[PDB]
Amino acid sequence: RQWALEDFEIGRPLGKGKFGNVYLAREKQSKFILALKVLFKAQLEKAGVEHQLRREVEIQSHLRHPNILRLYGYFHDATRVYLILEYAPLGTVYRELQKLSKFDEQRTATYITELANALSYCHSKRVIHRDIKPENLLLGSAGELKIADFGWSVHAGTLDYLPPEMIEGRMHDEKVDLWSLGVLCYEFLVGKPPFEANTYQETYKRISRVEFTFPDFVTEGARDLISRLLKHNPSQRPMLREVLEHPWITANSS
Ligand SMILES: CC(=O)NC[C@@H]1CCN(c2c(Cl)cnc3[nH]c(-c4cn(C)nc4C)nc23)C1
Repeated sequence: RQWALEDFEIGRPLGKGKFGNVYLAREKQSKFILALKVLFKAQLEKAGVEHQLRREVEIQSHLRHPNILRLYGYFHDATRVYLILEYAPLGTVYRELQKLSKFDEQRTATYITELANALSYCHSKRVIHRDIKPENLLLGSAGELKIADFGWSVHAGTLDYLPPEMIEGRMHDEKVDLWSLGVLCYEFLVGKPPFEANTYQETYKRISRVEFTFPDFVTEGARDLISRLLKHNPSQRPMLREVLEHPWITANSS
């Protein structure tokens, strides 16, 4: 199905980035509500990201899972490239995080469960996300989690969510998402990433040395899971099944 801009009525902007803006939109005939990502070919070309975008589309349009944001298709005109995406009605976990400041163990463990399932699927098709962060986590009509960017994803910057093996330029596989999963679990419970610093160069040393601390209110069950996920040695990180059956997950998820 080849598309065109004239098929859509454009609504409010949902996000304004440098690559481009994403708007609420409605296809005219079906009256289908969706999200339309508008990128500038010029702004694209001048950065040479024209490659992985094609890889982003190629990968995302093939993935079908309830916890992964769906890509319906795309098209381009004379001057722009448009990405037609599933619309997540409840916004980002990011905004949810800065409203509620922190999450309870129930909401946290539920997000981790949904995330692990989405990743397990992604890993089954040997796709790693690499850029798993709260602003890439969207929420569905039931408040379910939906992973939602793949513009820096491939087959097997901002340091906060990256693993030591990735920042130290080394070799990396599916185990990098397990690290990110731990960073998120911490952030969900605490309100900020475990390795947050005021400089890039300092966040680098925190990650490279695995230097994080727990505030008093983090329970042992959560401290244990996080400590298992945040291992410098990728091989020592738990499999997704082991995360899904962790006592603290089992006790608090839904
Ligand atoms: C920082 C930031 O905005 N990140 C999100 C990107 C922008 C829109 N994106 C969306 C995409 Cl790609 C799809 N659906 C969305 N729904 C929303 C939204 C935001 N609010 C406050 N309420 C709703 C509903 N956003 C999107 C991705």
